[PDB]
Amino acid sequence: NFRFPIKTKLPPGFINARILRDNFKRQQFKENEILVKSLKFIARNMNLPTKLRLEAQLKLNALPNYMRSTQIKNRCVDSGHARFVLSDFRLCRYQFRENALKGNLPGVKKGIW
Amino acid sequence: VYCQTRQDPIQALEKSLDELAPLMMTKTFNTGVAKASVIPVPLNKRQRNRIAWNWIVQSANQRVSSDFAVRLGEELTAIAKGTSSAFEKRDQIHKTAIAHRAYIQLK
Amino acid sequence: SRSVWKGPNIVPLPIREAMTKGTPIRTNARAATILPQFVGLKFQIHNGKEYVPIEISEDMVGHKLGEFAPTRKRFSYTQT
Amino acid sequence: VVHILGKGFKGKEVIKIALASKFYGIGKTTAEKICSKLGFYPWMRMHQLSEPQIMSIASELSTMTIEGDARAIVKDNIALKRKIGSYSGMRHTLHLPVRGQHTRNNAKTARKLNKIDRRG
RNA sequence: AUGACCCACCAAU
RNA sequence: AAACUCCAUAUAUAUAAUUUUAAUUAUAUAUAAUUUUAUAUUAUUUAAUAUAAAGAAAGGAAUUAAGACAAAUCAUAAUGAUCCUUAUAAUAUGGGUAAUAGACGUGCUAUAAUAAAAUGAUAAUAAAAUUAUAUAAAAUAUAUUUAAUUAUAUUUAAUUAAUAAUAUAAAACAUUUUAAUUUUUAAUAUAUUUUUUUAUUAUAAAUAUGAAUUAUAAUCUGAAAUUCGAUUAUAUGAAAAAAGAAUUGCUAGUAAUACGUAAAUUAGUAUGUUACGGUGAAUAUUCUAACUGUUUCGCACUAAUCACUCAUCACGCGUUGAA
Repeated sequence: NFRFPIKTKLPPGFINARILRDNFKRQQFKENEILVKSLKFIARNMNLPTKLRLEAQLKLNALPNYMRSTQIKNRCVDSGHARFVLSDFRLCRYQFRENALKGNLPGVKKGIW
Repeated sequence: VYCQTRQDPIQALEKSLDELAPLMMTKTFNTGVAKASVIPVPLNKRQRNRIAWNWIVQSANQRVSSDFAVRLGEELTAIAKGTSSAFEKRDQIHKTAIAHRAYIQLK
Repeated sequence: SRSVWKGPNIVPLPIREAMTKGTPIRTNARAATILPQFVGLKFQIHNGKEYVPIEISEDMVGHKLGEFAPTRKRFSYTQT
Repeated sequence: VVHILGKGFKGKEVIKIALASKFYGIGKTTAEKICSKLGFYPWMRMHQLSEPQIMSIASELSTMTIEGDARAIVKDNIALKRKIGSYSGMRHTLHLPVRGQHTRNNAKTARKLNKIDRRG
């Protein structure tokens, strides 16, 4: 059926296979984050019995990779680059310079000070 | 320094510097290398004392105290009495200038 | 998950059925404290390309499946 | 200062750490209160030790585990996993980063000491 | 583009 | 090029009800200097060197032209041409990028007294920066007996920022120590050095430096530290005696600093990157050498001296001589 296990809309603007993978994880984890938090609280509350806790720790290990944010890497929304990615503009060491110098980024120019 | 010999320490130090710092020297300019000539070089005030102070710190690393701050004073007191091997140092230098006086760039 | 609490690592495993015949269960996961509960069987461990067959020992306890399954091969020599 | 526990020490040498030095089974905190139980005024040197006192000193070290006696315990802990399938055992036996450090370059240290009976 | 090569340093009027 | 520009500096105006309090500030603006005035030597109609006198007067940054190196990038992106579409395209799990004989470059930490470590609660003293993909204060428990410090855990106060948090800046300063060092002590007495003196007996090259390193336990983050992270406690304590030929940065708030500080990238780790401030220098222009612009002379070179060019020898192959 859909390439990704669960059908997902496509990220507006620049689209990349690595971006699609990251975007897929973002969409899935966003919804699963609540469950991720629920079950982890379960496993970590000593105030409980070991078994209920274990059952949970285990399910987590079983939860699919997309159910994680550690797996989501900051990637330039415009150039699909995951290296030197400033998060203030969600860009990169180049698209920034480019956008900032060109003036695409308002109030962002050169540190002449 | 003052204590071991009760007279103005700064003045005594200045005198010691004046005594020790040679008034001139001899740099070794290249001039198409070959046989580089040795011509006496005049040494500025801060230039003169700089050499004198070294001959002293170098002589303060031969003392005993585990505090250079004051191994300096004793050397300084020693110099006052007239005991800093440096004097000879000066003498040789000057001598190496007496000769090599001829090479003087201009009168 | 290395701590007195949160001890230790539960990696879902066919140990149950394995505990019957003992079939070396291809536990490709290779990332779990050797379970101190069943502590005893035989299985192969994916060393990147091949799963090395090993069983359980009187040393293999906290030691994680991977610690027994070497990946990179040994170094060699210069040019001659 | 004398033949205390065989390999003794020297005078002027405050005992507290002196023990941490010569002795291998004891060091730092262990040596510190080791004097505390024997109650010797701190900052006290070896020369001042009243021989009879050393006697207590000796017994004290016998009580806990000192000398290469423990060298072996680790030697065995090493041989342990080593004897099992243990990356370490390879790293340790081959003389290579047992702490997974810079095998590629800075590894001479490992090669120098890391070995079956490491602590040599 | 044709296009695998480069070789010598000695001291003054 | 310079100049305008930005930071920064002097003053001046406006704003802040002086509880966002730092009014010693923060900005918005305006002026200011690429300093000027005067005399005296020199020179030749008026420049330089000294002197004074008026002002606060002083820096950094950004901007690096044309061209060339067919310099770097087809992995920021994008695109031509060419090559694959059941695989050179997409996904999951594990592995790898962390492998190590040797070699190089760059750092860090080092080798102890013109230097290192505890300690300093009327908290000596800062700027810059962060905090709705959060910082996380007081305490509270443990490591540990007091307490402090240090590291984790419990609960989240306040603050989404001139408000509260990271965060009491640290170095300097003071006192205490400190191997070798027999320069020590510790038992005596000795006494107008008392934290000290002196007489006597004793006190047999890696240390209390160095933390590479090795075990065990413990803690963070996250499903998950095993190849492979971080932290601490108890242990371990190699190498290292200022480092050959050789070579690197820096000319003033710069270098140096065992001076700390912050941010970005982090679920998580900086010996790196980018910024901030504290303390704060010597040395100098006179030689060669190298790179550049201005010029001389020469020039057989011109993808230009990393040019170009010459003869022998050695290889293979023509023609034409002697005999």
